[PDB]
Amino acid sequence: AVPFRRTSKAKKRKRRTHVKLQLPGMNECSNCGEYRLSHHVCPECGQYDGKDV
Amino acid sequence: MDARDIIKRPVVTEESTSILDDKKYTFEVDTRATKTQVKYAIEEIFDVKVAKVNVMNYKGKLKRMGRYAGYTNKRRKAIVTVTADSKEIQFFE
Amino acid sequence: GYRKLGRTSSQRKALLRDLATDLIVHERIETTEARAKEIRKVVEKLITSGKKGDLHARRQAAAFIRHEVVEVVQVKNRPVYALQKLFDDVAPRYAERQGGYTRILKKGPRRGDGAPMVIIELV
Amino acid sequence: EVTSAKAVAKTVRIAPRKARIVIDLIRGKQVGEAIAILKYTPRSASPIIEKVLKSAIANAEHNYDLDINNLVVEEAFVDEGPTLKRFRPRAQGRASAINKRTSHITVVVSEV
Amino acid sequence: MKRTYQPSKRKRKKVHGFRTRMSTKNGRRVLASRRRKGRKVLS
RNA sequence: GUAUGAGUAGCGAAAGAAGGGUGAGAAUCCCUUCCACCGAAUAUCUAAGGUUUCCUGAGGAAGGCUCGUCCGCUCAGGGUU
RNA sequence: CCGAUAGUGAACCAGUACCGUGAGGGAAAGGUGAAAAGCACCCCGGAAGGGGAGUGAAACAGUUCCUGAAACCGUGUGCCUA
Ligand SMILES: [Mg+2]
Ligand SMILES: [Mg+2]
Ligand SMILES: [Mg+2]
Ligand SMILES: [Mg+2]
Ligand SMILES: [Mg+2]
Ligand SMILES: [Mg+2]
Ligand SMILES: [Mg+2]
Ligand SMILES: [Mg+2]
Ligand SMILES: [Mg+2]
Ligand SMILES: [Mg+2]
Ligand SMILES: [Mg+2]
Ligand SMILES: [Mg+2]
Ligand SMILES: [Mg+2]
Ligand SMILES: [Mg+2]
Ligand SMILES: [Mg+2]
Ligand SMILES: [Mg+2]
Ligand SMILES: [Mg+2]
Ligand SMILES: [Mg+2]
Ligand SMILES: [Mg+2]
Ligand SMILES: [Mg+2]
Ligand SMILES: [Mg+2]
Ligand SMILES: [Mg+2]
Ligand SMILES: [Mg+2]
Ligand SMILES: [Mg+2]
Ligand SMILES: [Mg+2]
Ligand SMILES: [Zn+2]
Repeated sequence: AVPFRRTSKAKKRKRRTHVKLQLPGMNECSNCGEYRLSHHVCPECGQYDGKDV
Repeated sequence: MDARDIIKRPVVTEESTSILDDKKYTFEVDTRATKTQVKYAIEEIFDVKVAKVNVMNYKGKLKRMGRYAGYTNKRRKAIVTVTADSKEIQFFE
Repeated sequence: GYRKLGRTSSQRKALLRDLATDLIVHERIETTEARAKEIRKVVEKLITSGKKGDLHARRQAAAFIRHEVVEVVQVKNRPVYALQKLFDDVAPRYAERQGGYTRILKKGPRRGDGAPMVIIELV
Repeated sequence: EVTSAKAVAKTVRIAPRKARIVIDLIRGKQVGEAIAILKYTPRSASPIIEKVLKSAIANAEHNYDLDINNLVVEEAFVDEGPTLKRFRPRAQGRASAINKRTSHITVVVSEV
Repeated sequence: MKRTYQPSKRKRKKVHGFRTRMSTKNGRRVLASRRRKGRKVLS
């Protein structure tokens, strides 16, 4: 329950190859003209489905 | 000792200014002075007629100005009430 | 299989009663995702009970609504309570509509803990 | 000349390993898309990197007279800074070290 | 569970105080040693 | 002085919810309503001990096992008859 | 004879901070520039912090500030690699 040998740099980076985080799923609101999350209410023009809320 | 030695200076704050209207005057006195000595110091300096005297002992506050620690001077506050028929001490002109 | 919301059986029922009553009064509240998805069903069943309009239905609903004042009207000051609003205002609005008295709109993560917040309203 | 501009935020209280996971998303992208990416990534390092990026764009437009619409992010990296050493009292009368780390954030924008 | 140090002003002054030190040959030796080392507080 | 273990263990008994406000920024600060807990105490006094931690106005570097517009924290003035 | 791990424990508000009921034990910490001439003013930000402009011989000397090695942490690329 304790490391026998210390971890090199190569093995550390090899393990960390999968610790990234993904890109957001966004596109551009037709009314706003700038980016927003799909299936979400855009915060600039305050509209969803072409209707203000 | 001398009357002007056991009376140091007036206290000018919001509380003292508030109570000046009630013929009460707040002063700063020596740390070795009893209230009788205070009553005789005043009335001899200001030529009034004192009714009662209350005294208060304050400790020093721990201050600091960077790596340096110390205490402010210990005080002794006194409140002197003159009688109804006496005059009034001016304080601020 | 409904949904446990990180809290025990008695605590969960108390939470559902609070959110259901808050939605009747204000008609537009902002909560998390699962919490709104759960209060949706209870609010809609409660509105159906109001649609029935009976005295028995009124007692059934009163066994769930929290007893709090919506607002005071000058009839003489006489407050109106949540059950009165449910059976006099909210229920007649959807007399011609069968189901689906609520909608859910997504907002985005909360700052403090990244919780996905939504806004749920009764229209 | 001077086709690029940069901005640096020095000694920001954020561990470098937690900022070098957000700053890898915006490397080599348009500034508009990079701002949008930082806006919708729910990490704690997004506002800081976004502020640095907007400052870099602002002083690229003001000092060097470039176009906002024609900019890309060339370089972006996080460098270490001084650490504050604190302790946490463990069981049986002994303490363990705690490292409050800081970082330096740099972003460089330029014409395409 | 109670610990070894239970503070009290009077006990401290009666056991480790200055007059207690000055009332004995060996207490005076302690005071002289502390003066020699140049310590800020005696007793 | 800086690494590996590693973004891993842990974050120290407990019921919260919504609506307004402030603010560059709010699960965490203020206000309202509902709910819940202790009640021979988790209530009210007073000794020992501590020694300004008390109040007002400002502040968010560090401290607070998160956040903080807040604080028993920082600054400046007061307060014990 | 030493030259900041050396030389007194102490080149710096040192028998101080801190530890202990007490006797007692007992540290760490030097250097901007010849001269503050210590960055007017503009821009991003709440601020911190930056990019220009200016002083300077030098700002890659900017209030632990002469020189700035190694461990350690990164960005780019020539050759190799499932
Ligand atoms: Mg008295
Ligand atoms: Mg005193
Ligand atoms: Mg003094
Ligand atoms: Mg029960
Ligand atoms: Mg031990
Ligand atoms: Mg212990
Ligand atoms: Mg493991
Ligand atoms: Mg695990
Ligand atoms: Mg806790
Ligand atoms: Mg709110
Ligand atoms: Mg009970
Ligand atoms: Mg207070
Ligand atoms: Mg914090
Ligand atoms: Mg305070
Ligand atoms: Mg040297
Ligand atoms: Mg030495
Ligand atoms: Mg002591
Ligand atoms: Mg010099
Ligand atoms: Mg500035
Ligand atoms: Mg500058
Ligand atoms: Mg310059
Ligand atoms: Mg020049
Ligand atoms: Mg020189
Ligand atoms: Mg240097
Ligand atoms: Mg090197
Ligand atoms: Zn839109």
